[PDB]
Amino acid sequence: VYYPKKYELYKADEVPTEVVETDILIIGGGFSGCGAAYEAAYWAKLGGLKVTLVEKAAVERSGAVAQGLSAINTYIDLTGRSERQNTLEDYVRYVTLDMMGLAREDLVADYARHVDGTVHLFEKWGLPIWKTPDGKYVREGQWQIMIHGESYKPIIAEAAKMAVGEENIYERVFIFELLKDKNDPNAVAGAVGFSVREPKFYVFKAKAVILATGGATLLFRPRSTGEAAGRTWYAIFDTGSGYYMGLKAGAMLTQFEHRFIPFRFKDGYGPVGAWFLFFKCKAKNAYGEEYIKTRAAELEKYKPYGAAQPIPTPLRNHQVMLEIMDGNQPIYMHTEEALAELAGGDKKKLKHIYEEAFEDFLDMTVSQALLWACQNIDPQEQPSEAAPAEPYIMGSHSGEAGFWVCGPEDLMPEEYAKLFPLKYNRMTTVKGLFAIGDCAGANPHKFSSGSFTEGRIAAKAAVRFILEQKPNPEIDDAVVEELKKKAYAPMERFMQYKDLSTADDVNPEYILPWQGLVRLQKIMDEYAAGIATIYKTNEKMLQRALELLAFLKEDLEKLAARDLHELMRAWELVHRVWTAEAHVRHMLFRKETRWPGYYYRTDYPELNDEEWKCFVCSKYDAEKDEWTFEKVPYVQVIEWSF
Amino acid sequence: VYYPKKYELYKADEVPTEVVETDILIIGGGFSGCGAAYEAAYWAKLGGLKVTLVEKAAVERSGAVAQGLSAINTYIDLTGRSERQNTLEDYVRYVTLDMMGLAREDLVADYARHVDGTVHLFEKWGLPIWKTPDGKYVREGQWQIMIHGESYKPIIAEAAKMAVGEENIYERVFIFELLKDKNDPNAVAGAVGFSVREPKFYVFKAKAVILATGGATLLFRPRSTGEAAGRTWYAIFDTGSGYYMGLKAGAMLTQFEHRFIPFRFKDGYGPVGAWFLFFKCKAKNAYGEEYIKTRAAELEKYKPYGAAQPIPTPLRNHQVMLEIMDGNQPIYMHTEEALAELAGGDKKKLKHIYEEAFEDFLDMTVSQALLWACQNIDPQEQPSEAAPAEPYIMGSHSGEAGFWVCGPEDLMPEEYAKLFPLKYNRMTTVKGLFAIGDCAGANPHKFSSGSFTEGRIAAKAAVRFILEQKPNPEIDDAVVEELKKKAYAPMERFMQYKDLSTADDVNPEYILPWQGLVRLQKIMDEYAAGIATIYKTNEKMLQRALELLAFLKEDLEKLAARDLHELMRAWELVHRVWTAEAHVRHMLFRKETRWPGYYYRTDYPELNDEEWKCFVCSKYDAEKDEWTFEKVPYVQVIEWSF
Amino acid sequence: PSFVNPEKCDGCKALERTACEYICPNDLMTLDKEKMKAYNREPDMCWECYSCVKMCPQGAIDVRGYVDYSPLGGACVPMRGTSDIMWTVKYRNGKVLRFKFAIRTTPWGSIQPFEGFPEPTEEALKSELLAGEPEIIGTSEFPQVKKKA
Amino acid sequence: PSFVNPEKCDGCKALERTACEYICPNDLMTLDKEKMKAYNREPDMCWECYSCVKMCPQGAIDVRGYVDYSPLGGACVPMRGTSDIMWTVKYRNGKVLRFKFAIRTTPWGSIQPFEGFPEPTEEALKSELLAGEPEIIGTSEFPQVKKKA
Ligand SMILES: Cc1cc2c(cc1C)N(S(=O)(=O)O)[C@@H]1C(=O)NC(=O)N=C1N2C[C@H](O)[C@H](O)[C@H](O)COP(=O)(O)OP(=O)(O)OC[C@H]1O[C@@H](n2cnc3c(N)ncnc32)[C@H](O)[C@@H]1O
Ligand SMILES: Cc1cc2c(cc1C)N(S(=O)(=O)O)[C@@H]1C(=O)NC(=O)N=C1N2C[C@H](O)[C@H](O)[C@H](O)COP(=O)(O)OP(=O)(O)OC[C@H]1O[C@@H](n2cnc3c(N)ncnc32)[C@H](O)[C@@H]1O
Ligand SMILES: Nc1ncnc2c1ncn2C1O[C@H](COP(=O)(O)O)[C@@H](O)[C@H]1O
Ligand SMILES: Nc1ncnc2c1ncn2[C@H]1O[C@H](COP(=O)(O)O)[C@@H](O)[C@H]1O
Ligand SMILES: Nc1ncnc2c1ncn2[C@H]1O[C@H](COP(=O)(O)O)[C@@H](O)[C@H]1O
Ligand code: SF4
Ligand code: SF4
Ligand code: SF4
Ligand code: SF4
Ligand code: NA
Repeated sequence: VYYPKKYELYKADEVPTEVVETDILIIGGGFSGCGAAYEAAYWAKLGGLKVTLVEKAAVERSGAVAQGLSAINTYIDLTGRSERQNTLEDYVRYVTLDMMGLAREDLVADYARHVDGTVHLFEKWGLPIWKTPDGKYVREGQWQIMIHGESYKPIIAEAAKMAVGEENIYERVFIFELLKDKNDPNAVAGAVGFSVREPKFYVFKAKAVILATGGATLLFRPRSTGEAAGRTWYAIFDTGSGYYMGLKAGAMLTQFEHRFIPFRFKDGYGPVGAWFLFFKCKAKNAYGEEYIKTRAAELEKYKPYGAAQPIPTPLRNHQVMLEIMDGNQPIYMHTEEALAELAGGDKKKLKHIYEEAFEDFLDMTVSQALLWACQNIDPQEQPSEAAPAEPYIMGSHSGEAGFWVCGPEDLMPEEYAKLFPLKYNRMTTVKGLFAIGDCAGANPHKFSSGSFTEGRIAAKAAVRFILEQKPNPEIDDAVVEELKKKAYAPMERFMQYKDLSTADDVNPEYILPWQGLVRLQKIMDEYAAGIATIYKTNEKMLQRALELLAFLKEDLEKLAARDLHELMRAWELVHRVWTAEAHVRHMLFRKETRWPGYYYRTDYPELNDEEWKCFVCSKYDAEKDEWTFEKVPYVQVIEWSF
Repeated sequence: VYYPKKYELYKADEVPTEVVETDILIIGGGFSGCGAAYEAAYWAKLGGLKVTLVEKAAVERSGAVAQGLSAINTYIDLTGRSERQNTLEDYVRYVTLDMMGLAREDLVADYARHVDGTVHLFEKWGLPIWKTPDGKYVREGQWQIMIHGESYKPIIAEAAKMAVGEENIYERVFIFELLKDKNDPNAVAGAVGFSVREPKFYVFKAKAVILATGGATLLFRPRSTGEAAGRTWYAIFDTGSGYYMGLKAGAMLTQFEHRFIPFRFKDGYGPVGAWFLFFKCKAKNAYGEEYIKTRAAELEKYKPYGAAQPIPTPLRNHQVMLEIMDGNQPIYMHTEEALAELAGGDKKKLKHIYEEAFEDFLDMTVSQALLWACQNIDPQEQPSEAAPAEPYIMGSHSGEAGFWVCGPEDLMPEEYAKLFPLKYNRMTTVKGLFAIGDCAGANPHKFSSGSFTEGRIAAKAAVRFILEQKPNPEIDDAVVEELKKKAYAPMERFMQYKDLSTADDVNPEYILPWQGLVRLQKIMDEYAAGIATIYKTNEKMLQRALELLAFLKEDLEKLAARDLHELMRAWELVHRVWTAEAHVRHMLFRKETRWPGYYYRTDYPELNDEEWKCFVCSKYDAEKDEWTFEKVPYVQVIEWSF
Repeated sequence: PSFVNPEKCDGCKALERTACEYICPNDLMTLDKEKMKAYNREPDMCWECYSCVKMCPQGAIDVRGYVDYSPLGGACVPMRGTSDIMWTVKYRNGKVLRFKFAIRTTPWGSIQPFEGFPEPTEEALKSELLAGEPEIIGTSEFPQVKKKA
Repeated sequence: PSFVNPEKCDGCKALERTACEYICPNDLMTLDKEKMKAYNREPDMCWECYSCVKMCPQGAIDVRGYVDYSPLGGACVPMRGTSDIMWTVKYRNGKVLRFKFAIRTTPWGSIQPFEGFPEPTEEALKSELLAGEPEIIGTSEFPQVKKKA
């Protein structure tokens, strides 16, 4: 709910337009975007190219890493700088198995061979990495390393600012739609946005555009609906902006049915990675049973995935769901037993690990430490409840939803290159349009280091694309004016119909952003495998979801906004609605249940490797308002075995 | 969420006290309360007794019947005025079996032998009852008759007003606590309240007090959490006030674990009674399966309950819960097939029943007709989705939660008289304190007619109590002053700590009513068998609920309010919190699952007629802050066999 | 929830009392002393009972379905009289339905609570009989119910 | 959600920018030109990331846990420096914990993005190598990965 203190209204025609001409436009200054800005600045010199970074908030703290992070989840370690060395083949195997068999191995292997360099740079720039007395990076699990990352974003932000220059970073500018080449229907030409600090419309003309807006949250109703509606596990700042603008432009999506359901400390959603992997904490149900033991047999039906090590995350969730359906909650993270075991009676050792335990929260999700404080929970004395949160759509974490992107020439097989007009690393099916971080699908487990790295990869590819293809996109001024009118339409609608009611938020001719968002969340929660149905859905529910989303989409044409802040909220809602539609259509198309634990198709309860071991890719044609789906069979690119 | 336009603050010491002396004080001007006012006015003349009715809103439309009702759910018909006559023994059997074997038959038979007279008066007063060409009341099912009841409450309000007199009706006065006899810790002496229209504190001194506040809603998170948080099936106006004040006074509660889960049209919560019983509508899952038939086997384990006709309400719910757990939604009410089959090809007949279908909603829950209009659902063409709503605590409908009350001398067995110091009909265990309608437990299926009737019964008993016992309790002025300070404490707290933050609703030293309610709803939803867990709970969850409710109760001492409206909201919250605590403690005490479909204790999944065929009665001792429970074995009072 | 049309609301300033403020069962309708026009002070606590809508003499109040599940465009408008009530249901798609139902068979304010009842007596006070019984029940004798042997 | 303490907030005296308004990742912190004091404009959209809290030069911002699940009384107070950050965690029961963690091993604003890197070339633009590679990876050569036979 939003109640503006005062109005801040503008009519499209009263708003000045600022035109910015650049070569490479990066939309989103989070981890992937900063990686793109950093790397782009390096290669751009070859052609004296201009690199521009646009961010809706402030790069110093914007995005998922605003609070910092307690670990870097992706560090292969090919030399032995950490407590544990790994191979690239083992990593690729790990990711494909976690995806229950479906991952673009060319893309995964590609960021994996580059990620360590990124991490080494982060340390060079000042990021304090946990080290053993011997000087080795402290491992959390097999693939992660612990860090003192409270200032993780500010440090990366500084690197990007130093690289591209502050004069090339536009902050507090919300991008809401892409612009296409009125010379070519399948080529990008820039994007449009508006400031959230003043009345100013932005028209960015560019030769290459890189989507780095992060994923999508708040599509589904959360487990807390009051103030805590704001306590989403994933970044509440990411609202599927890249997904919306890219799909509207005709860029194909992939694995959009693959959402991620995080199992975390209840309500506050504090991290469990360190507790499980580093502190060796056990999770037990209300009766003291360690369900990863009691539910192990139930994974036998998922051979060879169920017999993989580590066990696929969705299958871990599945074991949790079985416990929930049997009514064995609360589920507890026994931090008290973990700390006692690790300290071994050594009081000084206990004090040290106790500080580490709190840092794990204070460096990344303070709300969990605050929750403990408010509820008088001392981790050394009593356990904490844990639970799965509502679904989130992203491609950098454990979820792989995003755009179908091209891989490197040396790893991408012919099977995966067919839909790309131009073969440039991380480019979408739309020429000149790239996708990174959460926006790039089918290659998950990138996390902070991998997302920055993918941005680096796309940035070099963008410079290469520009110097090799030499594009010269022309924006359609007619479309731009149409978009400008659309941009401020909500404000004009508010002024035009507010007099129909004595209450600004109860009007028959319009809906405010928070009102449309509550509606979206209810629809997705109840029909798209949200918490309401313990992540279950079927053909009928999904079809009803499309009907309700259709009504909502039509009502978006009657959105109203009272100030710039709410105008941004209005467009963030629009972005989420289309992302939601894509998600529903993808879940409806795949007739199987490959990731039980993330979602269940009760009408197609089994995993089908005979007919569905393929990536589901889709394209939205705005002109015809039609969605087309295609199945791209998975092929093993890297050598490995279960 | 509440955002007052401006402040309306008062300190207790600056608010004038108005003392009202009366003989019989009726708290709540709803159906049961109006029945008490009506009947009390008749007998009061015998002793020139004064009768006072206090209502927080306006009697003309206050309570559950604000929109009107489409039927009178309880009409026995002992002479043939309707399409179907019934016997009292058959009715008592029907209620006991629907309650899965547990009902105070002395109380049920008692209101049943009186209810028809009430219905006849309703018609005499102007209530239009549907009639056949032959002049018989049109039956809905076996016990209900259809009515054109849009003005049902206004008509009953007029009758009560004509009886007691307008000068004896206090409106817009919220009663928040009872007063007890200074010289007898188990006798009532009056009550305290405050106006919500002006700064005025009320002190009612009475010889007999009748609790008629309706049940409790919004204790649990609803299926809609935004604006629709206000769309509860049951009266959102009833917040468990009677339960709170009575339990605080030490009056014993009974069957408080027996909540009611209504199966209704989805989201709007329109009625299904007429559709099932009158229109012969079928309910089917997403695959056209009539689950009342496909899930018939699952009821065989319940003996003899599963073979009863009609099937007990909770078991009907159980069948649809099984469908929901299997993921077979949407669940549909096939109104289209019902109307087609009833009309039989006769277009004129179709038009008639079509109008009747819409009246069913427009006379009782307009929101459902509005939902149909907004979603373009024409009941003659497409079906409507249905679903069980969240739990409600009340004793007038299909739930029997309420106070343990005394029955009539000629029907109540000695087994049920043990806990009553004085044996007056409908008197609680606290002398001089009566409970009716939703407030009287263990005698459900009263509905509109039955609640008005129970009020009449208690009213006559109250006059008899006063004339026979000549009660003369004395209020404790010291307690009254302490209660006056507490009454306005929220306003004083707001004024005292508001300067800690630049935002009125984000303060570290207080919670506003809507904030405490969101918290209560989340606790109950997640741990007390709410919608979140498909109505399942266990000992561990219930124990955690008590821990969280303890934190909330402590924080109630830090409630803040910005105006009289919110001050009422503050006390409505206090009332709900204690009601919720009582509900949780009762569910924790009963180690069985007697009403699957209403709630399931996963740790005690079976119905236990060997050790739990008893009423669960509790008492809260405010001075010791202790709860005590006891089992009162059910005994069959009326002659009937399965 | 309910909302007030500024063009039709006159703050009941030509009446002895504010109708909507007086009738609302949840105390939501109040007057903005500034505009001298009513408004719903807490819409998420609105039960959509339509009491305010029916009692507004200016027909200035309407209901806009809860945003959580209501697409825009639908409306139910009542015109309540003395013996019946008329309803117009307007669908989002433009369809319009009209209904009319009876609401009362006697004049308003005509109830004589104890019409025909004998005076109460001390003896009667000790029985199980309520006012008007046993005859208002339709039987000459008080209904009997068989107690289990 | 975050909230501003009026007694400590000076609406950011004469500095060039309002710290809280500048840093908030969700555009929640703003100034009330009237009071010249900041406030969270939409608390139910607050992620409780503590960015505003850490950047307020007056320490006028604190966080009060979401009311949905937070009993009153708890608080986490940061004091962020240049090389480390201190935290004080106060429990509802009075318990007080103090921690201090490193946040950076180099001076702020000292990053040289391509320090020691060779200049880019048109030839290098066609390879798979990123800036600084393969040197920054630490391996003896660009990492090779076995392709599926
Ligand atoms: C939210 C969250 C995330 C993680 C974790 C805990 C929590 C609580 N923990 S663990 O415990 O889970 O394990 C991690 C951990 O310890 N270690 C690790 O490496 N990664 C973890 N992640 C994952 C990483 O943080 C993640 O992979 C990367 O940040 C993804 O990067 P990117 O895809 O670039 O998203 P971003 O959020 O950083 O940035 C997006 C930017 O776009 C902006 N933006 C969005 N829409 C826009 C628009 N329309 N116009 C202009 N700008 C517009 C955003 O404002 C932001 O700046
Ligand atoms: C909400 C609802 C209820 C029903 C139904 C549909 C819907 C949508 N439909 S069907 O679907 O089931 O079918 C019914 C139907 O068709 N036929 C029928 O006979 N009964 C139905 N009920 C049930 C009856 O309405 C119910 O049994 C009776 O109204 C219960 O009477 P009572 O227990 O007296 O509750 P009330 O709500 O009428 O009145 C309570 C009063 O107390 C006031 N109050 C509350 N606390 C207060 C405070 N602290 N101090 C001062 N006054 C304070 C209230 O303002 C109200 O005036
Ligand atoms: N399927 C059913 N069979 C028998 N009685 C029902 C059924 N559904 C509802 N009733 C009921 O009829 C009345 C109106 O139902 P409802 O509106 O659902 O509250 C109540 O008296 C219930 O006992
Ligand atoms: N039980 C587990 N086994 C292997 N990896 C895990 C486990 N739990 C979490 N991880 C993960 O460790 C990281 C941080 O965990 P989380 O906070 O759960 O996101 C991610 O890289 C996950 O792959
Ligand atoms: N989401 C999850 N829910 C419950 N347990 C998990 C989850 N992710 C991982 N685990 C497991 O993490 C650890 C992996 O155990 P193991 O394979 O024995 O090394 C155990 O501590 C489990 O609790
Ligand atoms: S009853 Fe109607 S005219 Fe009167 S104040 Fe209310 S809305 Fe305005
Ligand atoms: S619709 Fe009913 S609950 Fe809503 S404001 Fe009007 S009278 Fe009040
Ligand atoms: S940064 Fe601090 S001092 Fe400055 S405006 Fe914000 S709260 Fe006030
Ligand atoms: S805690 Fe974070 S999200 Fe909340 S107001 Fe402060 S900076 Fe913004
Ligand atoms: Na029935």
